[PDB]
Amino acid sequence: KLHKEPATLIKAIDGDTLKLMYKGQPMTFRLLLVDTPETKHPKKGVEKYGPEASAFTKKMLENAKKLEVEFDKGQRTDKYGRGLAYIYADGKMVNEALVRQGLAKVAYVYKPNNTHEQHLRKSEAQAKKEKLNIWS
Repeated sequence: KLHKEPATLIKAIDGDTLKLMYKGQPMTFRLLLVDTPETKHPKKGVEKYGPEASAFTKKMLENAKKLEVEFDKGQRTDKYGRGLAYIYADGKMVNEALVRQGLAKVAYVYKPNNTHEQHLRKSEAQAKKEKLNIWS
């Protein structure tokens, strides 16, 4: 069973990557299972809805009473040293909220880090039925 642990916002970097204070140390975190559009593409630059996803994550985190991190069952860090987790803002999962608003796609899934995959796919299917942002 996954467990939530408290964390403190240091800095939101973009739609799906953030800097948090976690167990006394600053760490970069990457949101599990979702891809938001990039604002820092060396390539494209700012992709479409990149700034939008970015403002959403930022506001949601910055306005929360409480932030919590939830590690999945698999690897907790990627090859870049980023924590891989589900982030909660006052009990609401940031990763689902982004997908529900059409501001992110569900990622390519890598077991066994896939516990909330179906939940997220359900939210993505609704944002697509409602044609929000990305799906519009």
